[PDB]
Amino acid sequence: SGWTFGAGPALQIPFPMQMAYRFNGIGVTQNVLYENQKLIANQFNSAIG
Amino acid sequence: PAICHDGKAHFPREGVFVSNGTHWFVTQRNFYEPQIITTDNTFVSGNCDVVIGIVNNTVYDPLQPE
Ligand SMILES: *[C@@H]1O[C@H](CO)[C@@H](O[C@@H]2O[C@H](CO)[C@@H](O)[C@H](O)[C@H]2NC(C)=O)[C@H](O)[C@H]1NC(C)=O
Ligand SMILES: *[C@@H]1O[C@H](CO)[C@@H](O)[C@H](O)[C@H]1NC(C)=O
Ligand SMILES: *[C@@H]1O[C@H](CO)[C@@H](O)[C@H](O)[C@H]1NC(C)=O
Repeated sequence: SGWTFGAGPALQIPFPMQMAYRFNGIGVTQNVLYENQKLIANQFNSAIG
Repeated sequence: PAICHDGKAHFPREGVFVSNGTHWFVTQRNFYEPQIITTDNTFVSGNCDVVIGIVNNTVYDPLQPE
């Protein structure tokens, strides 16, 4: 649900969209994630591993 | 995540893409305030071959009719 459950009722949202908006929060547009999603997913998985 | 008007991706400027199941709208994050998807409300980035989940739809040209 992203951060929506920290304010009121929990609102569903696909994780790629949530991550794109977390990028948009730091000043990088949505297109970066939607064009490198495989790379971000692999990097995050490797970091968690 | 994006719209593919003519073989070319389209991303929301500030909002999300939603739909009634027949028509596609661009709206805010906290309210369902639908607006017709126009080129002034979306920015082009990509070539409609890397984004996953992208739907075709159409956008509205505000200059072609006149
Ligand atoms: C990433 O997810 C995959 C599955 O979605 C995990 O794959 C299995 O993980 C278990 C748990 O260690 C292993 O016993 C299996 O051998 C894995 N199968 C394959 C085909 O890899 C994978 O472990 C996840 N990544 C991490 C770092 O846990
Ligand atoms: C969704 O919006 C469209 C706008 O063109 C409207 O015609 C339709 O009745 C609405 N609802 C559904 C279920 O499509
Ligand atoms: C969008 O239209 C093109 C042109 O016919 C087609 O090749 C493509 O498969 C369509 N995309 C989707 C998601 O239907």
